[PDB]
Amino acid sequence: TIKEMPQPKTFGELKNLPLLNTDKPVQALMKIADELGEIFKFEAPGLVTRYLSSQRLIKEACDESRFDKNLSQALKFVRDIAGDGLVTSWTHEKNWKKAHNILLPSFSQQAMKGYHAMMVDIAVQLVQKWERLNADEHIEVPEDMTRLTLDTIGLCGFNYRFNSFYRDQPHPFITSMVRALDEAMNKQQRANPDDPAYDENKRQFQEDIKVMNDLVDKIIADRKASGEQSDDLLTHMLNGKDPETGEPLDDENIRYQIITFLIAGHVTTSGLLSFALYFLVKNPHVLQKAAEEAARVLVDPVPSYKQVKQLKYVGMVLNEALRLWPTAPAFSLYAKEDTVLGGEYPLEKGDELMVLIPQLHRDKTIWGDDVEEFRPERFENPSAIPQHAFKPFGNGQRACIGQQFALHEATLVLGMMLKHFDFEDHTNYELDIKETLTLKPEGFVVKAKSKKIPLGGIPS
Ligand code: HEM
Ligand SMILES: CC(C)(C(=O)c1cccnc1)c1cccnc1
Ligand code: NI
Ligand code: NI
Ligand code: NI
Ligand code: NI
Repeated sequence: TIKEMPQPKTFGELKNLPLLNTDKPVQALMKIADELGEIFKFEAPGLVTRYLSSQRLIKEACDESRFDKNLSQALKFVRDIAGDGLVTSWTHEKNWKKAHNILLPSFSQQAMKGYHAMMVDIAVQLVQKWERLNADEHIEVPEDMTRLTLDTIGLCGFNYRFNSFYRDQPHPFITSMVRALDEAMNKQQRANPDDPAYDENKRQFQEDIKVMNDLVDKIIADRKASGEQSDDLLTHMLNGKDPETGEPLDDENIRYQIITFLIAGHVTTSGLLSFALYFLVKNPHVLQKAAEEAARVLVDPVPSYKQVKQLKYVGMVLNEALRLWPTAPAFSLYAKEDTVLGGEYPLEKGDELMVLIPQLHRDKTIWGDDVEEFRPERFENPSAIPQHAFKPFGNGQRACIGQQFALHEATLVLGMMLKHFDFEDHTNYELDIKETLTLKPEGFVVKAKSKKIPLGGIPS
């Protein structure tokens, strides 16, 4: 049964473009979904896409034989930063599967066990940072989470210490990255991108890329004059070869993956931890139930790998935070061939789809009407959830390669946070979600009273 697909207001030649003229476009989209329903057509000068919001339509979109990963307009712009790295490369593109084969061992199970000791190294620094604050001082939550997450991927991934906790301004890499990513997001609303009104923007962009590449230069150089070295993500990135082709990555594609993992390896994880701590202070009974598990499981000066894997309610807290606000709010898909979606919406070949993940996670036919409420108990049994109902990490072979990395780090750190501190909503923070292609609550500050529980010595 063919259906006519709804479409919001069109402003003439600009079509639906002026609707996304906001600091918060994803949220503007979610409200559009609330009016228009399962699916709606969205076009602008350039191309057309279709935003899905129901589990009914998305589980069909997640069929890898009917649909493949599409680079949305945003990704096509991010591609100017990350090139043909794992994130911004097409599925059937040369360097994707090549690097997918080379780098997947770096996120294997015994790769994770290797990262743990270093993950704790940074986690301790976060705790001690807070242990050493004065009585009056506030904790800027997303700022410090970014320090932790960036330093973790920098150390675990490349054996490079950003030393973010030795700076009270963000690292030069961060500032250039945020500007470059904000530019990619801002260029979407740009009528004539090559209008000289944005020469000013293109000049700052070339500079931010200079700064970011200057750091990749440091990482590769430090590895040169080393002799340990040894076996991390950069090691595979430099020496590994694709089994199917017997080829290593270019001198060029390597630089793209480093930039890819320096950005992707922290940008969304920082948001998750921030959203988790936000919901916890806004829901104190949840906070204490998780604080108990933290105190119960973590019985040593430093958490072990097994102990992190036993923080089950904490993991649920993280998953529920990812439900309400997936810090990677969307991914795109294209029809491999002609097909029908849900037996109602006929798609041509190459037609583009957008998975609106926060609205998917609010599907009342899956979760009930208490969708906006923060109950970690939804995930107390994983199998209870329909397939393709919970998609904070993408789908299929294009799903997040660092999903376990993020979740292990986030659980470990949140576990130590709850073992060592109580938390006060010092400002009664009104949630203000900042969008930079990713979701993150800005202006969020808390206060921590230490439980005076000692730490220990860092492993290896
Ligand atoms: C809460 C944390 C994270 C979230 C919510 C998240 C989300 C996602 C999503 C939605 C995708 C799909 C992209 C698409 O389909 O267009 C993805 C892919 C990817 N992510 Fe993550 N991610 C997280 C953490 C990480 C970490 C820690 C790393 C690296 C250490 C990472 C690196 C990547 C890479 C390289 C891809 C593309 C891989 C491929 O297509 O072969 N992400 N992620
Ligand atoms: C791919 C995705 C979703 C993303 O939107 C992205 C990628 C690079 C820079 N900024 C955002 C992402 C972001 C962070 C971690 N993994 C994936
Ligand atoms: Ni029918
Ligand atoms: Ni104060
Ligand atoms: Ni340079
Ligand atoms: Ni190896």
